[PDB]
Amino acid sequence: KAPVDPECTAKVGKAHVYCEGNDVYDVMLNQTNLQFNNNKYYLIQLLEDDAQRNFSVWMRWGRVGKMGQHSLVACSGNLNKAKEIFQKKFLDKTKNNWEDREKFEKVPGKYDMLQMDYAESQLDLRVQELIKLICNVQAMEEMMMEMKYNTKKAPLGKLTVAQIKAGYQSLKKIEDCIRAGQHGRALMEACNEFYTRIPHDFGLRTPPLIRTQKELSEKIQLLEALGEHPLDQHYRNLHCALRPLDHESYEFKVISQYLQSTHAPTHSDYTMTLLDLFEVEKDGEKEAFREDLHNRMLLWHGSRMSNWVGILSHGLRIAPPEAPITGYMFGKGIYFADMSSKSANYCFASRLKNTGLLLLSEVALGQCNELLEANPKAEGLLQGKHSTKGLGKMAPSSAHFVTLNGSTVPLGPASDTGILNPDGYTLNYNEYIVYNPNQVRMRYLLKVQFNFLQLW
Amino acid sequence: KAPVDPECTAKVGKAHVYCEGNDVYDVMLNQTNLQFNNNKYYLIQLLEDDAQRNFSVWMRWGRVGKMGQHSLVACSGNLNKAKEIFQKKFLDKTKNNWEDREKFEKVPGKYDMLQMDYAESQLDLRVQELIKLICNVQAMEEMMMEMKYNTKKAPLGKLTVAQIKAGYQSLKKIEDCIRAGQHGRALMEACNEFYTRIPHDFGLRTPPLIRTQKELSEKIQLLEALGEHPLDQHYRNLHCALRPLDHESYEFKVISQYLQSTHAPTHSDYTMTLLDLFEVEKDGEKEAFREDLHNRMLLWHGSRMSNWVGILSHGLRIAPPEAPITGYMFGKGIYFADMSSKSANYCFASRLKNTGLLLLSEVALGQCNELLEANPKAEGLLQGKHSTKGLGKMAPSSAHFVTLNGSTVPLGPASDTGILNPDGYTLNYNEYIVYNPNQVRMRYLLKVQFNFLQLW
DNA sequence: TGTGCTCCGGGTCGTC
DNA sequence: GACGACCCGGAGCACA
DNA sequence: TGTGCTCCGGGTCGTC
DNA sequence: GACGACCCGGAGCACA
Repeated sequence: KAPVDPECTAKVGKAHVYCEGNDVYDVMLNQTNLQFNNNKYYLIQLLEDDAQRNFSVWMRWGRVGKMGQHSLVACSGNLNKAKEIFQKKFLDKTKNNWEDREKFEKVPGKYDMLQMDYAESQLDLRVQELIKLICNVQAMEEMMMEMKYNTKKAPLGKLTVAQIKAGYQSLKKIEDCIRAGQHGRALMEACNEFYTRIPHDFGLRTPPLIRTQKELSEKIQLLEALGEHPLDQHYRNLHCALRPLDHESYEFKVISQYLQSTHAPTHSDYTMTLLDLFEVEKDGEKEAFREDLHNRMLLWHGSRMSNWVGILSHGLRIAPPEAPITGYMFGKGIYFADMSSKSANYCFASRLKNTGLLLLSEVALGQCNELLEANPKAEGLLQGKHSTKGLGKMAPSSAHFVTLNGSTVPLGPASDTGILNPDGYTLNYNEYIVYNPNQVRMRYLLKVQFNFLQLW
Repeated sequence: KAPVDPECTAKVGKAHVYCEGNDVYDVMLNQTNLQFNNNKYYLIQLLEDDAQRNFSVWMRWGRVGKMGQHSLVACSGNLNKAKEIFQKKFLDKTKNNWEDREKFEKVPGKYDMLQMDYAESQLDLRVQELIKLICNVQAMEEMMMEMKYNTKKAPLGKLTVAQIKAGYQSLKKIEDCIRAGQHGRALMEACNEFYTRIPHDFGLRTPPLIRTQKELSEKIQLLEALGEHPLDQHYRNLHCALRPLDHESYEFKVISQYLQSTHAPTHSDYTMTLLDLFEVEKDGEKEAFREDLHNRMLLWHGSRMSNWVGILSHGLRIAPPEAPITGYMFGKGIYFADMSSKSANYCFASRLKNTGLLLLSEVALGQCNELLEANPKAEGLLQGKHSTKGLGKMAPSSAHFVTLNGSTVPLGPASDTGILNPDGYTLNYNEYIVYNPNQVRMRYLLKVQFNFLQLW
């Protein structure tokens, strides 16, 4: 059932992989160490000629994807010898005995072992063109196909379900220290294990450090390429409810007016056209809200089209303790604006793909700690207060405000606030921030079309 | 006729070295570079199975003496391919095409090619115990035997007469730059060629630089170990005549008296016993002598037992132009003493082998340039004179002199000369020197037994 | 007479 | 040692 | 309780 | 990668 390595031109078809009980003498090793530009494989087999009892040990090895060098060792009838040679080479390169291979343990600077495999829409059309954008469906398809027709996928052979399961472990090992964000040399420790357990053909090019979140996807599709309408069960996992809204309903009228009237004058390189409007209701958020706090406002939050999945799936999160505190003017937290164009800027859309989303959201502010200058330790300066508000040269005025289901909507136009920071950078526009997702109820999700002034 | 490499376990006996016309597909390469500790060999063969027309190219290689690694390449019936592989590898490592191998040329950093071989005394008993000492017969025998029973002699196989002929070329290449004396990195250039053309098993120990004259002999015996009583035809090559002399003949009486009376008082750690006395008559020396010069003296010259062959064979030579002028107080030349123990010191004999020789010799001095201090440029200071005499604190006095066949014998005892060098080293004893072998007639050859005062 | 340009092929180096 | 990559100069050539 | 001592066996390195 | 050498520490042991 385990084939004689087709590269052994001397015993192909004319012999078979000797086997004894539940113990098969055939193995594929593999080791990849980005540090040393190592990406090696080592194959061993124990052969019995079909016709006679002639024995021999076959050894192939080289870089993954190349066929490398070989060694054919003739043992004649001394099988006892062949099993020494086989197990000797196996101990040499694995540092694991052949008899306790069931309990294998990869040694750094030695080879891992590898188990080889020898063998209707239930949603409104508006929500469907939404999930299609949130999950990049046209991409995950044209790329899922590109895997199905990639030969270099399995350069050592079809892997086993178990083997790939280990692929997800070491892939998630990377996922976790990147969802932590630490590239502090633990990215090497973990990536080497994924390339090791999951062979890759890089030719001789040094293998990459898998950092971006996109690269993480390609692998998922890869691993899947080795193993309830789709759109409808994507929606389910979000555990969030998104409902179209009528373009004349009271909410659309007011959320439009808010989006337009609060588009800042200094963000004059584009306008916005509210293509569609969606309600937002996430599990456990109503239960968890701190509705006792006053100064509740419906406020904007924008982000790259690329990231709206995670926001709806696990909610609006805060930076991890790894503390990449560079642009977080007021410390790790959940930022909101009372100008639409302020948050639309963080959608980072392009002329070609010119439709980002915006998250209106009820924010229990409480009493605001109002600050001209920025202080990344601001969460500590509350001294009992419940939010922080960076002050801007411009803001909507209370004269023009309105209320929608108990939250204050700060309709434009914006107006000069006379706020100036003598010591340093003065903010253009307010920036509200809370440090606890319990002060956040995701209430509306705009889908916006961007219109650029420049032509190129 | 060329055997299938016994190390090819898969085709031994069951196949033969394919051959076409006068062109045989079998080769032994070899390269040794002391600089890089390289001592490698490379074997290629082209095989045809006896039974079928199946073809294959066999390649063995590694360090000389080890069996190394191998590559067996199966070509099936595509002989046209096999000859490519064979000739490809051959071009790869020789940088010489296989078709013009007859005109082979070793490239530095590439492999040389190797042609493998696939297949009563006529003298007085006193002169015989003399040649026995001059040629180290007991040694050249017990060592000639040690070669006959040295297996590591030919680690790559029996060489051909032609191959060994090249061994003598590269051996003499060393002989000449050591008979020149230059170790100025040309010893490497030449030695590498001898080890290359003549394989050696050093294990992994870095091969030696062959410097001493003894090492040169071992090789001669080696090369001979790969390819008219002996004593009587040794004598012949010297082209010098050595005749016993009676222990009561007038010469023995006077040469004794000279040897004893002129043994210096400060050389008091030994005495001498004239075992035998031999006349000396060398071809062309009488004809060439400058007998017109006055102040002819019979003077001593001693030297290591090891070197008496060369002195009698080519005469008394002078240092080559390479000018190792370190102990040559008065410039390159032929030195003599008028004290026996002065020259007996340069025999460098040991308690165990305690019999050196001494060369009495007629020396046409002419007018002497007499010098307290030494001047290695003294040959230039003659200004017409024909010899130089370093002055000693002690010398035989003319009162006690005698003449023997027209040369002045300066019989002892020696006496203080009151000679003192204010500026530097004062010589203990006279040191006569001439710069032309035509002022030298080798007349007598003493054989002396040394007797040590110390016991250990 | 040279200047581009590609294509081959060796030399060195890097990985196994 | 076995390959494969990589760098790089020279052969041959089109073109002006 | 440790101190010699040899013998084995891995780790590293060097040559092909 | 394949070997072989070489270095070196630890296991086992005799001995006091």
